[PDB]
Amino acid sequence: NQYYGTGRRKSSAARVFIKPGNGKIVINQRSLEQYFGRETARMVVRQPLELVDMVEKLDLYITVKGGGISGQAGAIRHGITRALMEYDESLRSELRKAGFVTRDARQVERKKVGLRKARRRPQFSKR
Amino acid sequence: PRSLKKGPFIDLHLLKKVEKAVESGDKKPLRTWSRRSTIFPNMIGLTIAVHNGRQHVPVFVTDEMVGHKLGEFAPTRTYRGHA
Amino acid sequence: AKQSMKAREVKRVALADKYFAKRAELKAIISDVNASDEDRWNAVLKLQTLPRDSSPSRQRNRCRQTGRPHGFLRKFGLSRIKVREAAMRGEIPGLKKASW
Amino acid sequence: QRIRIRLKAFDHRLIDQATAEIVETAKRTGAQVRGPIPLPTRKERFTVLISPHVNKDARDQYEIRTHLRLVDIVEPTEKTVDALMRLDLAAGVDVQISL
Amino acid sequence: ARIAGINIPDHKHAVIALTSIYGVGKTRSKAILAAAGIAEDVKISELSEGQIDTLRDEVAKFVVEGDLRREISMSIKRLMDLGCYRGLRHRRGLPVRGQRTKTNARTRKGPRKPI
Amino acid sequence: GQKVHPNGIRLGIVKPWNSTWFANTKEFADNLDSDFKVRQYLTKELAKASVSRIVIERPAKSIRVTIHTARPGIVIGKKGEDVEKLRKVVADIAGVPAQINIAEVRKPELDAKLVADSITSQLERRVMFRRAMKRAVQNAMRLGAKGIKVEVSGRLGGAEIARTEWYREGRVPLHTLRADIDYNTSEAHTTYGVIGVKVWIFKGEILGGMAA
Amino acid sequence: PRRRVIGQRKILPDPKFGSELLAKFVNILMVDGKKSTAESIVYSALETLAQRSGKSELEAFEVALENVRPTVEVKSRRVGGSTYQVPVEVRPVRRNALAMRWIVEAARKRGDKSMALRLANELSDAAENKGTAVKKREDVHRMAEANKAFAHYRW
RNA sequence: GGCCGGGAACUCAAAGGAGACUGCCAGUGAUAAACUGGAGGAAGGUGGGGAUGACGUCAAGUCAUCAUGGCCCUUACGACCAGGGCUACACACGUGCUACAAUGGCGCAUACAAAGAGAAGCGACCUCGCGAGAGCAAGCGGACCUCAUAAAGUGCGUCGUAGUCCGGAUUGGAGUCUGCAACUCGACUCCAUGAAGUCGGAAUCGCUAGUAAUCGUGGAUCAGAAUGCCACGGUGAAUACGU
RNA sequence: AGAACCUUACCUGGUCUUGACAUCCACGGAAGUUUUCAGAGAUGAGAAUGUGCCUUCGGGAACCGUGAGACAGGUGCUGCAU
Ligand SMILES: [K+]
Ligand SMILES: [Mg+2]
Ligand SMILES: [Mg+2]
Ligand SMILES: [Mg+2]
Ligand SMILES: [Mg+2]
Ligand SMILES: [Mg+2]
Ligand SMILES: [Mg+2]
Ligand SMILES: [Mg+2]
Ligand SMILES: [Mg+2]
Ligand SMILES: [Mg+2]
Ligand SMILES: [Mg+2]
Ligand SMILES: [Mg+2]
Ligand SMILES: [Mg+2]
Repeated sequence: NQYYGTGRRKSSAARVFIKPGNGKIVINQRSLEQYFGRETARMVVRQPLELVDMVEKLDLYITVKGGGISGQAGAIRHGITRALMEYDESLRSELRKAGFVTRDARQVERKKVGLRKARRRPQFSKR
Repeated sequence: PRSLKKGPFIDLHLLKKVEKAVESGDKKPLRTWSRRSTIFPNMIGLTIAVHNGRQHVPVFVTDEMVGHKLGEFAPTRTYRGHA
Repeated sequence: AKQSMKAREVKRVALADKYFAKRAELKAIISDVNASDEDRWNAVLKLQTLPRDSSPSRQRNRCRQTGRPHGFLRKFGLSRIKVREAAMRGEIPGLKKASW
Repeated sequence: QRIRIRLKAFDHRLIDQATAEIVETAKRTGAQVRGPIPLPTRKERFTVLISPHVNKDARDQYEIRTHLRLVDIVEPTEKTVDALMRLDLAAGVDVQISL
Repeated sequence: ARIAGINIPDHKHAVIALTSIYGVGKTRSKAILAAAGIAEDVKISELSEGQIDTLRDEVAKFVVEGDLRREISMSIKRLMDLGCYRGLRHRRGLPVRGQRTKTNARTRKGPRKPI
Repeated sequence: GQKVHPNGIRLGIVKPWNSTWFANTKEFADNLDSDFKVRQYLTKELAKASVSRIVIERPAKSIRVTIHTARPGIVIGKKGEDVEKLRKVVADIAGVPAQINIAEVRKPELDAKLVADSITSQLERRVMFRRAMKRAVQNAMRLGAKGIKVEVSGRLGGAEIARTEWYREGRVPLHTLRADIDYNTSEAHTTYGVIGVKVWIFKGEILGGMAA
Repeated sequence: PRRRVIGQRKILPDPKFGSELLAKFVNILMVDGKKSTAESIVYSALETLAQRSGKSELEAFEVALENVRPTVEVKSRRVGGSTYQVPVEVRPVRRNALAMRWIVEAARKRGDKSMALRLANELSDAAENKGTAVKKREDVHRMAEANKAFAHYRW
């Protein structure tokens, strides 16, 4: 059946459905090369299907929302990793040693009082 | 500048006082505080003593001032160099 | 602020509420593109003769406890100092110190 | 036709009390409801200078959280509507009924 | 090429080549090229003398170069001779359109004059 | 340095609000001005009646004012003839039907508004400030308070240089947000100027949160 | 710094060659967070370099890195009323870092048309053992071989 | 066209819980506290960030938020009005913004946000205007409608190292909007103008990771008037041997 | 957390003196509305219109104006009295 994963990265959420199939990848009613023009974003999408050596063995149906290009691609990678763990569950050790089971908890630090940015203090003059 | 769909602006007290002046041939200066009023072609030939903050500067109206406010010819700030 | 300044703000609010409707229709027939030019012109003259303090643009939002013309908030009707004081005393419902 | 009740409050606990009270009322009387949907709460933030003079980097950050809960009644019988606007809800709760 | 009274740079594309006229910028040049029916990417050196002639002929309805310098001088001279606020700012070399002179009036006032 | 207000930092944790109505943006400033007006009137009217907190609720086309006081007998009056006239003046000041409920505090030496008000009235009646602060502190520690701090500031005893003096017994854990610290303040208007009184009373930590 | 020890941040190998070395070189060349345009600059420069050199991209980039990589740098130390430049052997990760920053700074100081052409010329000159980055290595090694006595004593 | 019947799985929303405690394991230690490493786990040792500021110091700031002792004025130091000033300008400094360009300028096409606001308000769609904007007017007190097709990016083309197709100051003319009123002294638009500037002396500032750098977006104040402030996402580094 | 007027505390000039903002006393008018002239406006002189609510049959409440003095007012000074 359809093995499901949720991935999240920054502001992006990715719903990933895994079906044993030919090797198709569809993200938001578009292919991987149509949706992600960034070749490093395509690389991190194909990253969990490289150590498992199942690049052309599953059909990937992905709906993603929020965030930008690399955030969406990282959320898609986390969703592929989760759904692969739902589908097999022995890939847990290899995906953990690669570091894809971990949700990257790095969010945008808030803009604070008295700083121009999250940490950027304005220019200081003793006199 | 003010929109053309709303016309030009002139203060009534001045408009009525310059209609009276151009009707009676008044040659005394038109004393006013209304620096925001646009010069119309019926002030031509009259002198208008427009306020600037502390005295009324008299400006004689020529053909070239039509479409300008009264306050452009009364300088408010006094400056005579620094050193 | 001064009692004279609070009285000025009250008188401007009262004059705006008194002359709100006729200035609105005066501005409507000034900005109407189908109106005649003499009508628009006489309406400009009538807007001029209408009192200046009756114009809603002349109101300065003051704190309703002190009269402060700076640091206003429209939600609480108060200056920032009285907003902080009433927020700490808990007289403003739902307002607490935020962190995220 | 259907009864739409929107519930607004500053605190979530008494708005849960009010929404549980009206769904019990409409489940006690002859009607059925469509569970209370928790709709996104509005966090209106304020930043206020805390010094009476100068000190611009000294500020308090305030927030009002306006919780909203929506409850549906798909079949308004002749007594549940009268019980709805006869029911007494909490003091800091706004209840809007649309027909 | 010699359009109006000055020399147009031959090595550049028509649009920019035409912007080299006092009175013609980018959109006025575009309008000139679009009314002449010549691409803006073609170099002026790679187009015929009839195209040069009609480029001259429809540059000629835009008051430009020395006539525009005469009109601009006449407007500024009318302000200065009239003696309004804009006239006194033009006479004293100060900013005319309400900018600050406590700092940063350097374009109108020239380089810095130490006391 | 400067300390945060211990009631405002605990609002929504262990301390409830003094105003519990809902309004939109359209009615918020009007409701806050009405609440300020009725609280100012009730404070000026019952300055001699030992009022600690005036809680205002505004339900649908009504206002309910709960007066937590230490002397509800003189607050209510003879056959409630006074609280009826209070309800009348509160109604024609808020501009809406009013109901006034009277809550009685049982320990007036454990509520920080009444303690600071008693210290202020003693300072206007020219008792020694050390004696007033030590009495208030000893009354609270004897009647149960898990702690009290009393701070009194500004021209103490008519001195030309203002001082801040404070006494504290027991725990006053001001950084513990779950700690039920009741804090209030008063101002004595003496002939040498204003003397500010701050009172913190710790009544034990609250486990459970706002539901308790 | 003083107390804490820094864990190493994982960088992703580049998508064309799988090289963390070229990933660092992109990031070193990156500006204002534009890694795409940075990757396009290194990819076009590596393509023209590889066409020009003959061997592969990672072999020619590695032989350029072996020609700017320093082995000894001079640290500044104040001894009394004078300064000693004291020679110190450097770690391999700093060798790579210093080499890639000197390549990026030399190709930024060059005067070709595009950054990819500047970088390709700098990598070709580095493979041919000349240019600004190799001269910076020779100046650093000249200062170290001049002041080797100070390091001698320091040990 | 989630467009429709539908479904409650998913995203998400907002309530309640669970989870992280040096809890387990192995070394070091003084049979201790604790340290280091490992497993498991989404997160590991304070997981990240905020709120939270001890006794006191500087007779620090505020009598112009407010309150207040004292002093001073009371046909004036109080009050009202019109106009002006707070916007001046030989100069000096602080804090920003935009640049000096090719990691870019421009033109066409196209992808991906997060937070927020709205009734004397946000104002679609259609028509007109080169544009600012105008007319008609739907929806929305809002997970609905509107503000509001995000930009950097990507793809194609062009410019070819020049004070330039860089830059956008200044100025002339023509306008739009708001407001009684845009001269002093508003913002914006169009057309023309096209200033300095080619990376900055001594010196000096910020920042250890989703940070710096940059790229847009929203809010308060507000009739109008942000390069300021407050907040929000997108891309996203380098470096820390060491005291 | 936003000076074109307003804000505004400053200047010039024109104006008011129990006062712009209150409470208290006495007298007279319900308030409110429309409109003319002069003045830069403040303001002053008018014209026309309206006479409402509750008692009680004597007057009240709201509001306006006049007159007197208790005062009102002060973003005036001292943050080194607070
Ligand atoms: K103080
Ligand atoms: Mg950011
Ligand atoms: Mg204003
Ligand atoms: Mg571990
Ligand atoms: Mg703590
Ligand atoms: Mg001092
Ligand atoms: Mg004035
Ligand atoms: Mg290009
Ligand atoms: Mg340009
Ligand atoms: Mg909303
Ligand atoms: Mg130059
Ligand atoms: Mg002013
Ligand atoms: Mg002090």
